[PDB]
Amino acid sequence: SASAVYVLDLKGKVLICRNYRGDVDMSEVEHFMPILMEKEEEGMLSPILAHGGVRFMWIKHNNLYLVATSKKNACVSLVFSFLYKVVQVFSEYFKELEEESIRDNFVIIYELLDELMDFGYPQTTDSKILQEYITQEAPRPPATVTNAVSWRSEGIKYRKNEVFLDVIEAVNLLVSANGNVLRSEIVGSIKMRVFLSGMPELRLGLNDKVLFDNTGRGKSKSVELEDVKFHQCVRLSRFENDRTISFIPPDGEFELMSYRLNTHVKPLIWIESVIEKHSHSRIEYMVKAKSQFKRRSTANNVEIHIPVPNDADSPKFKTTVGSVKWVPENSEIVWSVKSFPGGKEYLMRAHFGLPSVEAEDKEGKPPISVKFEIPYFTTSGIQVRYLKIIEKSGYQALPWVRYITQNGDYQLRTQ
Amino acid sequence: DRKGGSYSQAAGSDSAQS
Amino acid sequence: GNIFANLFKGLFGKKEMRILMVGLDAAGKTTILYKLKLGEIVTTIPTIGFNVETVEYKNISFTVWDVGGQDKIRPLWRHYFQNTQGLIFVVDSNDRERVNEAREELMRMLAEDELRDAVLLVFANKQDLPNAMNAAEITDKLGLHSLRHRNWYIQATCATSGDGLYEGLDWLSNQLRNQK
Amino acid sequence: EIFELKAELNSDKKEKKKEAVKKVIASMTVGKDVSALFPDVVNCMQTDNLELKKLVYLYLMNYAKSQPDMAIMAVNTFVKDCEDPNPLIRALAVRTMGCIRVDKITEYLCEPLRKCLKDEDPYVRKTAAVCVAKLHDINAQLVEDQGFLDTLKDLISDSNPMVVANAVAALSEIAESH
Ligand SMILES: Nc1nc2c(ncn2[C@@H]2O[C@H](COP(=O)(O)OP(=O)(O)OP(=O)(O)O)[C@@H](O)[C@H]2O)c(=O)[nH]1
Ligand SMILES: [Mg+2]
Repeated sequence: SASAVYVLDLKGKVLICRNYRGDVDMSEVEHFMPILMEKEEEGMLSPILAHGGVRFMWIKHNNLYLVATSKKNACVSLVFSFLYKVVQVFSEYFKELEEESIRDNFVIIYELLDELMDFGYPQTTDSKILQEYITQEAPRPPATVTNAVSWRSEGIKYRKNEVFLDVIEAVNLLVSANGNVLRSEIVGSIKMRVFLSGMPELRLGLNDKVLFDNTGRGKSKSVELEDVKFHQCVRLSRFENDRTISFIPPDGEFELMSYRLNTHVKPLIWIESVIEKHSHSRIEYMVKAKSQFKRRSTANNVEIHIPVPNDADSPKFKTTVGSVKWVPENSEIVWSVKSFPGGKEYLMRAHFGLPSVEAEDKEGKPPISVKFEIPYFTTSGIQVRYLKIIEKSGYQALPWVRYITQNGDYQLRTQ
Repeated sequence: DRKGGSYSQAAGSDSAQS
Repeated sequence: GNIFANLFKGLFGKKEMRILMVGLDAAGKTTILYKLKLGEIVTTIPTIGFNVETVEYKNISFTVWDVGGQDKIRPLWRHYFQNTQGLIFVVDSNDRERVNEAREELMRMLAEDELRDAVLLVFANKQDLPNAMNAAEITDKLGLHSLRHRNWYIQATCATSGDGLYEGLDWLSNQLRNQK
Repeated sequence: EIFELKAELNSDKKEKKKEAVKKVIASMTVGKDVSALFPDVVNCMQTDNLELKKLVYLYLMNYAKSQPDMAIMAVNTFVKDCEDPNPLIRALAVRTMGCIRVDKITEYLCEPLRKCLKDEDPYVRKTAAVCVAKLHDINAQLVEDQGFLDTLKDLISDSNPMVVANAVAALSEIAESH
């Protein structure tokens, strides 16, 4: 139940404001900046502020803070979801989210803001559907918004019927400084870019552990997805009844399902790093990277960030394979490797200087984060089985999909 | 070609389960 | 400079002109404006705001701005005085108790120093009941002969039939343009 | 500046009226007190172009509490636009009518809301569901006098599940203040 959705800037100027209820004075935004400054300088800054009886719940964008005032006990989660939908719409309409578009796209921004939410209740958020009634370059609204299917416009015709899938893996690892891994979760993400003719009803089928157990095939390699979050197109009743994944894909690239399950297997990359930090004299970086992944897979663009001293200078890198660059902006040793064959082992021996005078305040120990991205490798073992493309007109679809394995929260706690 | 693994064709349904 | 393009446009007509339509409420002004625009007897509620339309006839774009006669809308006629070339007064001969009020309103609106080039245009509306007067009794009662520097002309128009609107339009066109 | 903008907006060319509307919208966005020209933009409101009517409606909504007295010259326009065959224009008019925080304007807006309540267009029904709640927030007794609760209740018993969800949200908002 937001009161006024506004767009701020990095200096406190309200780039654009659009009140939906009028229950909050338009001059209350002037106190948001001083309140945020007071909160950030005392450690009490929060995305949801409070100006007397008025709360300012907002998120931080690339260059603007999407603040939305409210007064009653509105659903803060609803406000956050509306802000996220607005950010996604802005990203879909404008390729960049900066001040260069707020002062230049006011003609369409006001229309989008007016159409998106009325009286504090958003009603339309489909960027592909919204692109048919509000344009920056108007006919009656499409029947898709009034119709039940509000994510697939009817009458779409293409010369071919190509659906490209993207099974992107997310390897998140939380390795403590003692050498054990605490949080090792794998978050699957099936992102497809559908290009079909008509309103096809895709019937996705994978090698799910629950599906295999129900069929009676609970003995082969089946992914044990603890959490499966389907898109709005996926029918919840069909999935709940017998694990039937039936949904009409939209036109373009979108996130169909987002799997999330834990993993009890050894890490793909083992990072044995040591720190021979002499007191104000020098330091050594005995970093060893052991690839526990399969030797048949190659991790393209391996980037193991090694946080070196913030005041380190005159650095030297004695490594084995891969370029080693020290970035003073990020204050870390960027162990960049282009191609790392599975089972490979690269050894590096860093050595940098240190000022004689000690620092005034502590600097902390940022965790070492690898940036491995191994294509054509599914760690969870989930394999797509079938995709029932059904159309009333009748056509022969050509489904396609690729598996990409990358690093998620692949951090390693330092000593 | 494409970085992250070559795209592969998918089936239509579980042909082995009718 | 050369104005040959203006002469070429005038070879087929260039002047459009404008017009105003004010008067007391329930005076048949909306029905007349609709007949001039469309040509049908449309039923409309009293004009809370105003109506703006155009009339295409005799190569002149007769833009008409219908104005209601509400008490709260009576002082709102000053907004149309900016960039105004014409003025049409619709009389209501079927309301004797409102004739004095209509005359007072016309005199108050006729006492403005900005509307000097706007000629008078009195239209006798509601020409369907036997109680309606002629085209001389209304002029004598309103004292239209005492309007110095005002080109007024009385025309009887029947809302139900539509006769007399053409004569008033022709008179307005002859008053606006002074050519062949 | 202001005189030139008023002269441009009081012209007969649409190519200048659209630019004047855009400049007026940008000046208010830039933080300019443009409420002084509220009666001047009112004349250039009933236009066939849809890109200009939205800007006028937004200016009127943002310039409604500041000049409630000058706002009385827009009820007829809303009434005339609440019957256009295009659903987008009717929905915009319905949305702008409830956004005007004027006590002397919401009284006459009941007839268009009642007409649009049973509209076949789902977008119009969805807009009217939010408009009924917006009107009830301003005048609670006016909504009860107009008898909108009975109409709101039957909206849940209708098709167009988006309209049903909008009606449910409006009923929840009304009952929360009840
Ligand atoms: N019987 C009959 N009634 C007429 C005739 N002409 C006008 N009227 C009456 O005059 C009234 C005025 O109708 P409109 O023209 O729509 O409204 P208006 O004259 O602009 O008056 P306001 O809207 O209040 O400013 C109508 O309700 C009719 O009842 C006519 O030719 N015959
Ligand atoms: Mg009228």
